[PDB]
Amino acid sequence: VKNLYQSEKPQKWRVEIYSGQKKIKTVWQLSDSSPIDHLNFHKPDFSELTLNGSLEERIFFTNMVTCSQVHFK
Amino acid sequence: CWLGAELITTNNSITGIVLYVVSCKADKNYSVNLENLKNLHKKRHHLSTVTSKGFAQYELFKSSALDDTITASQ
Amino acid sequence: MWERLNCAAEDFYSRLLQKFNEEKKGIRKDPFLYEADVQVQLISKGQPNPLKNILNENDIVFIVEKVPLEKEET
Amino acid sequence: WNDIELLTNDDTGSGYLSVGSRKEHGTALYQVDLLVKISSEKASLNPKIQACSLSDGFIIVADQSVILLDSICRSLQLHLVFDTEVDVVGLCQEGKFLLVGERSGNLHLIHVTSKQTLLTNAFVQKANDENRRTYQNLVIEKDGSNEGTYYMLLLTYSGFFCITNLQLLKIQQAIENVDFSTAKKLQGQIKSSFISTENYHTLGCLSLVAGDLASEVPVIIGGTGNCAFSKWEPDSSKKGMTVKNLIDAEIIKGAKKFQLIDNLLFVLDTDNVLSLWDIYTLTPVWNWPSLHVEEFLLTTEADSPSSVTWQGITNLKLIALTASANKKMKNLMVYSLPTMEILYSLEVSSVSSLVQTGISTDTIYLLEGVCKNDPKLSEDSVSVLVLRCLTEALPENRLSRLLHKHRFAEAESFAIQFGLDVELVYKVKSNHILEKLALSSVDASEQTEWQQLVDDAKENLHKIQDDEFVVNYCLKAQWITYETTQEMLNYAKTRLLKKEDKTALIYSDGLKEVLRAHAKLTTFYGAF
Amino acid sequence: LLGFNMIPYLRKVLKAISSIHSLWQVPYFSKAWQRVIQIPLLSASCPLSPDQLSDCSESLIAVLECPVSGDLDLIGVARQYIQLELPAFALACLMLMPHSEKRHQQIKNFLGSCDPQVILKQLEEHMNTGQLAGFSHQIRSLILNNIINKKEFGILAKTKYFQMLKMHAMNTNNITELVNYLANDLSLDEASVLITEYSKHCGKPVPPDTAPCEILKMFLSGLS
Repeated sequence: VKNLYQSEKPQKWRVEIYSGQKKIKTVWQLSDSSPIDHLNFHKPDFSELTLNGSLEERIFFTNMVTCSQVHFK
Repeated sequence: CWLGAELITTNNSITGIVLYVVSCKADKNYSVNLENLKNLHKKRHHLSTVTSKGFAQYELFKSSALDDTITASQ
Repeated sequence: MWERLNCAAEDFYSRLLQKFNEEKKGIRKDPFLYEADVQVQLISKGQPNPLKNILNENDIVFIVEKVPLEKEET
Repeated sequence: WNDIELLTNDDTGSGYLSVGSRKEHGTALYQVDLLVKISSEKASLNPKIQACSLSDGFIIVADQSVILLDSICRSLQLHLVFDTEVDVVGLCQEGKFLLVGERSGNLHLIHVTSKQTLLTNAFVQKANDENRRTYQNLVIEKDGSNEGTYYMLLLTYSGFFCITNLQLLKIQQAIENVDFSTAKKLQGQIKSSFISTENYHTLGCLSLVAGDLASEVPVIIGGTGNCAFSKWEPDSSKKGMTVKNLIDAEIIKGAKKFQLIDNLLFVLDTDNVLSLWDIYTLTPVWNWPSLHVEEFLLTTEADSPSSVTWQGITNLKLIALTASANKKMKNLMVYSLPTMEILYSLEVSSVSSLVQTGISTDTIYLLEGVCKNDPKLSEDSVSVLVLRCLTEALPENRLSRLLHKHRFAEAESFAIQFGLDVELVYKVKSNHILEKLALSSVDASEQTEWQQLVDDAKENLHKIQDDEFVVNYCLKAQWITYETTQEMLNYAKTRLLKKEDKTALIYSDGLKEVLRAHAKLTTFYGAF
Repeated sequence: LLGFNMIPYLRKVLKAISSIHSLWQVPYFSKAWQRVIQIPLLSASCPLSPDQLSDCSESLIAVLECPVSGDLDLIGVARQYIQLELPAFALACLMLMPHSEKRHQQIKNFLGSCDPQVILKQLEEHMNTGQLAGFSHQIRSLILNNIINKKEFGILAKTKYFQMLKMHAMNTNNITELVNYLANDLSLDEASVLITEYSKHCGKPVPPDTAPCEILKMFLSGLS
C-alpha cells in the first residue's frame, strides 16, 4: 500500500521526541484539520472572498505538546 | 488548549509529575528544525538522550453521502 | 487559602478514586459533577478519547470539561 | 556613613560588634566573618540600606553615601556622598563605571578610577515622591549582538527603560587614549527606549528579572494592578519588546523580588511567600506558604549554568530571611531545597538585608545593622553597618556545592586538604562521563568525541578501587557500539574473575548480572 | 560421572543444572563442559554418519546451552570440527566467543581458506534443521558480509547463492561494492535490475523503461 500514501497528504503528521519512558515528551504535530474538539481557530470567511477558479485558502493547524517535569521527593 | 498532569511512577511510587502544556497554532506556514526541537527537549527537562518517533494518518476512504452526516455510524 | 486548596485537592483525589473504583467494578457512569461548571469523565477504551487527536499514548485518562450548557427557556 | 574600616579574615576572631539576645541553633560548620565596618557620626533611626555584590565590585547604598569596594571587600575604591538618596546601583565595564540613580530621577555615569561624573541625564523629569524610591531595579547585561556594548533594563514606577548602544568599552578607551570629545559623542549616541507598563501595571512595577532561554529574552516583571506578571520578549521584526504571557492578579497580586537561577523562577509574592515556578510556561511547580520569607538569597559555588541541570535538586542552599514572632528580630535560615531542612539559623537585627549577589559569587554576604551599646539609643536605630560573610570553612558543606556544580577539579583539592574521600569524586565523575558517553550516537563525525571519553572513563575506573562499583558502572554504562560493549563486558568479567581466585569464589551480584548480560550479549547481536 | 565415562548422562545433568546461578561457579562446571563437548568430536571422523552428525549438533547445542561458554576453548573445538571437515560448525563455535578482536582475526583467517559455497550448503542441509535454524542465518550473514567486504563476489557468482548474495546486499545496505562489481566486471543488466530492486525496496522507485547505464548513473548520483 506504498502507492496509496505517496499520493495522499497526511491528515496528521506527528513527531514525538522523548527520552526513555514516554511520560516526558515533546510533540510537534501538523494537521490539515482542527485537532481540537473544544475550540475552533478562525478560518477565513469564504463569503465575498475567493469564489472563482482560484483555489480556496487553507490554514494548517500546528500544535506543540510540551510539558514541565516536577520532581516529587 | 489542554493542560495535562501525568505522574512519574517508579516502582509504583510517585517520584514526580509531568505537567503537560498543549498549545495549538493556526498558520499557513509550517517549518521547524528537528535539531531545535531535540535541543528544547534536552534543555527543558534536562534529559540526556532523544529519540524521535514518527506518526502519520493517511485517510484512505471516507463514506460519502448526499446529505450532511448526522448518523454516528460511518 | 489554606482549606480551600488542601481540602479541595483531597476531595478531588477522593472523587477520582471513587471514579476508578466504579470503573474497575464494571459500572460506567456519566461524568460526575465535581463542581457546578466542571465535570470529569474517566475515558477508557470503550469511550471516545479526544486526546488521541494529539496523543495516541493516552487511553485511560480523566478529561475535565465544562458542563454542556443547555439553551434557556422563556 | 563615612567612617570606613576594612578588616580581613584575621580580624574576625578578635572582636565583634553585635546586638545581644541572639540565639544560634545549628552545626558549627558555618563561620560568620566581619569584613567591612562602617560607623557614622549620626545614628540613623531607620536607614534605607542596600548592598549588591557583583563580579565588578561591592556596592553599599546608605541613605545618601555610596561605598564602592572591591569584590574581596578589603580596599576602598570609591566613596560618593550625594544630596539625593540613591535608589538603584550597578557596575559595568570591570567596575570602572558607576551608574548612580538618584531619587529625583537623575542617572549619573561616573568614572570610578577618576571620581569624575562623566555624564548626568534626567531620564525622568517627574519625581513622584521624595520618601519612596522612584527607580526599582537596575539590571545591566552584556549584548550578544554587539561587541563591547551593554543593554540595560531600568525598572521605574511607570514602566521600564531599555537602554542599548551602551558602547562603554569605547568610552573607556577614549578615557585612556585621551580624547573626551569622542567620549561625549559616544555618550550622546546611547539609545534609550521607554516601554510603558501603565496599561498592565497600574500600581507600579515592583520587581524585574531578565534571562535568555529558548532562544529568547524572557523579561518577567512582577507588579501590582490589573496584571501581576508581565512577560516581555523582544520582537524580532521590530525595535522593542512585546508581551508574551500575562498572569492576572487573582491568586498572586504581584511579585516583590525575583531570582532566576536556571529554568526556575523563584517568585516571592506580595504576601512574603516564596514559590517555585517553571519559566517556560509559568506553571505552579511548588509553593512555600509556611515560611514568611521577607527576602530570600540563593548562593552556590557556580561553575557553569548547565551544571545544575545534571545533578538533581540539591543545587541551591536557600538563605531565607524569615520574620519570626519577634517584632525586633529577623531570623536567617539556611534550607535545603526543597525539603526545607534547617541547616543554619542566625538571629539578625531588624535592619538587615541580604546582599543582592549574582550567579558568580561563592560566599554569602549580609548587611547587618549593629547599634552601639547605649540605653539612650533604640535597637532600631543603626549606628554601625557590618558586612557579615557566611563561609562554610568546615568540609561537607562547601563540598555539597562542589559535587553538584561539576567542580571535580576543585573538589579533589578540597578533599585532599581536609583528608576527605577523593574516590567519591571519581565515582560522581564516572556517572557524569557515563552520561557524556550517552551524549553521542552512531554518527560519521562524532567518532572521536565518544572515543576520548572512553579513555577518560577507563582512567576513572582504574582510579576507583571499589570492584562492585566498577562492575555496576560497566553493567549500567550506555555504549553506542557493539565492539566496545563486548570489550568492556569482557573486562568487567575478567575483573570479577581475578578477585575470586583468592577468596574461594565469593558469590556476588556483579558476576550474576555480568553472566546474564553476556547471555544477552550474543543474543542482541544475532537478533537485531 | 565423567570418571565412569557417562558423557551423555553428564551432558544431560549439566543441561538440567544450567539454570541455577550457584552451580554455574562450580570449579568442574566449565571443566565438565569442555570434555563433554570434545569427546564425541574426537571419537568422530569422516565420513560423518547420521549419529555422528547428530552428536556434533549436540556438542554445538551444549556450547549454546552453556552460559559460561566464553570460558571454553572455542578455537580448539573449531579445529576439531575442521578435522571433521565441518567449516560451518567450526565457524559456529568461532562466532560465539566473547572476545571481539580475536574472533574477527580468526574468522578472517578461517573464511579465507574454506570455500564459502560448501559452508553455505552445509548450513542449508543441516544447520537449518533442529534448534540451529536461527543461528545458521546469522552465520550466513557473517559469511556474506565478509564476501562483500573481500570483493569475492565471483566465488558465489557461478552458483545459486549470488542472487542470495544480492538480497543480503538489500538488508545490510552493503550494495555499493556489489553494484560496482556488477557494473564493471560483469554485465550491466544484473546491476540495473539490482539497483531497480534496491530503489523499489527503499521507497524511491526508479521509473521503468530506463537504460541500464542511466540507472547506474542515478545510483552513483544517489550515493553522494
